[PDB]
Amino acid sequence: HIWSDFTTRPSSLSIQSSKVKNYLFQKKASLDPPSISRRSNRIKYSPPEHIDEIFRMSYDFLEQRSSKFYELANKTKNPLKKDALLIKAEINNPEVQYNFQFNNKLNNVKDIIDYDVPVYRHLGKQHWESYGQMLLMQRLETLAAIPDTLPTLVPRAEVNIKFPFSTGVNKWIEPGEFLSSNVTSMRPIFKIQEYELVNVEKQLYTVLIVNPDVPDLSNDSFKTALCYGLVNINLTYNDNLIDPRKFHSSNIIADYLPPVPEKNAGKQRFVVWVFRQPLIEDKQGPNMLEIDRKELSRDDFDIRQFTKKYNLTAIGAHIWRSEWDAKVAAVREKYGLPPGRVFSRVRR
Amino acid sequence: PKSACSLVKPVHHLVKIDKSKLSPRFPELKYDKSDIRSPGFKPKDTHADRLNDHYLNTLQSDLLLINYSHNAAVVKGLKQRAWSGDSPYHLNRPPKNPRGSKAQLPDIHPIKWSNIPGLESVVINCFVREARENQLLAITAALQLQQITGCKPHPIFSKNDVPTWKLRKGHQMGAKVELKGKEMSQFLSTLTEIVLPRIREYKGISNQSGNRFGGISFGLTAEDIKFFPEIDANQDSWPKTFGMHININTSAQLDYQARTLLSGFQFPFFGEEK
Amino acid sequence: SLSPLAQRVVTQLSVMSASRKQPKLLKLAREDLIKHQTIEKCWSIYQQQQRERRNLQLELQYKSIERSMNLLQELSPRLFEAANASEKGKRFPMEMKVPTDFPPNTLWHYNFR
Amino acid sequence: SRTSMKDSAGRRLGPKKYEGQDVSTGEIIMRQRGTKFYPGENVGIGKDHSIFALEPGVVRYYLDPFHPKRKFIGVALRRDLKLPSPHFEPTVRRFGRFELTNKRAAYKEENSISR
Amino acid sequence: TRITLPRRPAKKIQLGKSRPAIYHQFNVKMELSDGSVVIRRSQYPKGEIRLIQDQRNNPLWNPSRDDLVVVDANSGGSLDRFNKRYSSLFSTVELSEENKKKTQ
Amino acid sequence: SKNSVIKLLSTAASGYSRYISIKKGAPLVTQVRYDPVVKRHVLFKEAKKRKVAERKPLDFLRTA
RNA sequence: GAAAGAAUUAAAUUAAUAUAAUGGUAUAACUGUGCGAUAAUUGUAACACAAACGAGUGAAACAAGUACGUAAGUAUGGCA
RNA sequence: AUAUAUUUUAGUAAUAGAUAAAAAUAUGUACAGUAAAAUUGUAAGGAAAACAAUAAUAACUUUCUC
Ligand SMILES: [Mg+2]
Ligand SMILES: [Mg+2]
Ligand SMILES: [Mg+2]
Ligand SMILES: [Mg+2]
Ligand SMILES: [Mg+2]
Ligand SMILES: [Mg+2]
Repeated sequence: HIWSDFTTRPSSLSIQSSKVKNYLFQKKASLDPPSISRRSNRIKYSPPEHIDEIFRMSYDFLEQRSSKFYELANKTKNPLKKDALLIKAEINNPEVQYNFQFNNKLNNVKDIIDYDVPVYRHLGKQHWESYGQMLLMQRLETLAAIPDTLPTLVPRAEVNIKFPFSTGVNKWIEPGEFLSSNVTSMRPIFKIQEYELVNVEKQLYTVLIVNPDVPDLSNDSFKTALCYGLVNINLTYNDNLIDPRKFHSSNIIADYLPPVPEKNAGKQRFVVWVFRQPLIEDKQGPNMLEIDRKELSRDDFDIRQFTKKYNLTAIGAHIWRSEWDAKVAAVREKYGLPPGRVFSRVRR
Repeated sequence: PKSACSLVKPVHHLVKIDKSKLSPRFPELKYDKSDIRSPGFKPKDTHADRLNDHYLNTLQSDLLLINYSHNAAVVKGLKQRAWSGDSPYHLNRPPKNPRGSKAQLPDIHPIKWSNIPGLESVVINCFVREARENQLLAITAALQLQQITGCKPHPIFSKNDVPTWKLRKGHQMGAKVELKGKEMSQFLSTLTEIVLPRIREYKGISNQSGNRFGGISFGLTAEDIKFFPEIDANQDSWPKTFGMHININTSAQLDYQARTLLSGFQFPFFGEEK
Repeated sequence: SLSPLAQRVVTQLSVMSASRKQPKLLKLAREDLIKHQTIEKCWSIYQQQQRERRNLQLELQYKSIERSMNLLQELSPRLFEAANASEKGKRFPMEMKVPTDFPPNTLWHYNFR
Repeated sequence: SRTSMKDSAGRRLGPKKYEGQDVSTGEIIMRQRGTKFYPGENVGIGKDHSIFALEPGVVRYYLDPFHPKRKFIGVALRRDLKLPSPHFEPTVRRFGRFELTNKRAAYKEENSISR
Repeated sequence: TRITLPRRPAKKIQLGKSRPAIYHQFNVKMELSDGSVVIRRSQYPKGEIRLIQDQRNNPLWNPSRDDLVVVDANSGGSLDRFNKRYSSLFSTVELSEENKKKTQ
Repeated sequence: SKNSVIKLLSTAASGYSRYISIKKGAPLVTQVRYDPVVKRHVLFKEAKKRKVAERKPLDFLRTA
């Protein structure tokens, strides 16, 4: 009975509600489902017949298998194999499945879904790959964010963004969404959830928001501008919400300037890229890097050259879109930017 | 429409996109048909299956031993021939047809522990030619199939226009059904145990029957269909009954292996084999 | 206005149809859904183990066949050719019947021919 | 008898704009029955499968590895650009518009909005 | 000249709402000629049935057995009356009396 | 010959109309299209009264 | 060693295309399906092809409104 | 088990699959798939009715197992 043990197993591998635990592990069909709040509906409900003893036997079978997996995990040495065996051991646990399926996975509570645990990390990876990653890749491809900015993307982390300071309402921005100048006036906050084995004590991350659509009349084309940039940021599996609480001015290589499109200048795309820095060995402590701020262009940016020079690998991305409206002038005045240009209605 | 020009734009990533997951529409079709949350859910394993258990317990080993051939090798089938490059006109010339056939034929691998023959499906064909004048006989035939087998019948509709037979096109001439697993096991068991023994003069199945790559077909008449339990129980509701063809599709690489397998399932054979 | 044959076939196709015969959709609580998921995972794993045990037994049997064939080939070619002779026309005995779920009156027959 | 002297005048099909030639928006590059030449980039295709440039540039005939057994006609935004452009390289785009330096024009455009 | 019953407007069964077909069946017991019994699924409301002629009493399926009696339906037709009508002659005397004809 | 002409008139009392052909016995035509006078999509019905063919209503709530 | 996926390769446009013949079409333009029946709408149409004229053909872009789509977008009748 | 008042069931009707080359909606959009001949068989069935079978798995995943 290893699943009943919690000496070394994290406490999150159990259903924190006594009622639901007792109902799920009940001996006779005398209790009632806590999910059904109204008694009336509880009396109406009728569970499938002959379901608790088959459940007990299936539990015993799966638990024996998990015990064997734990036995082999306690002896494996390679961290990757250790993590894989832990996942295989706890994947089939009804309590883990309950917790993940029916509790929040984005604003997770450490005592229900702990991303320090391999099984929860793996289930979260699967959930993200099911819906979130596909939508992200579709939006990037269709809006042409990949080739314009960076050659490709192999998603390995979930990136969510929000604009809490601007207005006061709470909303995670859907990728490719159109946002008002008022909405995107102040600053974005990020949430970078990692699902792979990464050394939290050594790894550092950078985040760059760029706009590859700012018009350039010298050659009658577009160019890229570095809207926002942070370097030397450390995350954790359960504490990975980047905000002005979790970084200093030394991490800021380019303070945030808002989306300020020009009239008839087209729909501009603001793309967020998250990179992880190199991970040098034989050295203690995070490997911080200094950005050449007298070389950083900030208005004629070259992201491919930047990442090549600093040996960065992208692991996540996001995107939103902006276009002119009435509040752009107010934002320009508030940020001390020159009055906006006005371009023709026809593309000739 | 400005144009009719299909063209798929290339992508810049290796992530496979399935739009059925990005569309909020059809929430209940996102579940697999095996998922208890799917309205298409139907319990599969409700009871043990005598025929399958017998085949797994006894016939697999015997068939392996019987079909063993020492140091055997794959026999490649008739494939499309290639033009020798002795003439420039052969550069982009499509390949030639197989020597004796207009269609390519499969290769035959030696029987090994992983590819022992076994039953994969059964299909029953009921084409009531007299339904050309009466469309209700098709419904009766479908009910006959449903009662005999227990699966949902599927209608058969005329496709060709033959005047001599007075067969038009687009009319319902009968019904078909495909059986797998326990249901086909039951159908074959009841056939062998009840119906075939009750035929007047039954010697078995012809040894020169079946498509040359595994699969045995044989027919039954109306009087033969009358022997099934459901029809005999309520003769009153069966003034007329229809015959049907029965096609047993197996995993056999060749026909004689399938014949041995069916003989194991107790299907007699009488004719001289090819 | 319909014929009695029409009524008979309409009844037959009523037996066909699903109208006014299916029960309500099966809606299960979250806890029972999890229970069912565990049941199915257990059964799937179990059937996979059974299948693999059978496959391993057949692998071992085939290895035995080939080892025996090699030995017999090198020991006596006559017996090896007799063994390797094909059984293309082989059929199973007609009383090697599929097991039933309750035995017959005469369990075994002690006389033949 | 019944004399056979009925025929239709030759449809003036064929390439109407040759490789290396400079083209403007809307100009017809090819007239064809069906798609013997598919459209590449910076070019569109009409009802009768007429290829026409969507941007000013230079006409190039080429073949694309992504679409074997398919000829393509497209428009390069500069002479010095090979048209089967690298896949993982940012797309070349033409802004096209011009800034309204005139105060009155800028005012009108600023105050013009949709219905 | 053909007879068909009219088609009514088919009810639309939406995508995802299409359920499977589970016809009502009974766990019926089926007795063969011998004492053996097989459980099967049947749609007829008859939980029990026995067979008089079946696999277990057919020469083709039963070659090894020496003796095998055959039988048909009872209380139907004029079967067995060709014997019930003649009681004076009864079963080996006839076999002996059928020795030869002595005709040429 | 086999096809006749019809004047569809807009529902908004603006006087706008558009003309279309139709078969001799086709069901009465009505269609939503742009009405420049009111600057929106509005309904267009027949102007005159036409001899339309009679088609049986469908057996929908089961009869007899 | 074995299952279930994802699919890849060869071949195929000979079937099918509302209708002749030709060109095109599997990446489908062919076929099935859910919404829908909407773009088989409105005011300017550059520029080309073709061209004696008169006519004909493709169509970018601006503006008004619709239907479908998660989105990208598609639709100003029908593969030509 | 009888008697009545009220109510419920029975109008008994095909697709149960995003169906896919039997017949039916010839214009829009979104999702998805691949035909045809020929060969081998199969109650009536034959040249010709309807069903079934007919190219290759090296590489990549998840699972089970030695
Ligand atoms: Mg001509
Ligand atoms: Mg057409
Ligand atoms: Mg053609
Ligand atoms: Mg000219
Ligand atoms: Mg002119
Ligand atoms: Mg079309």
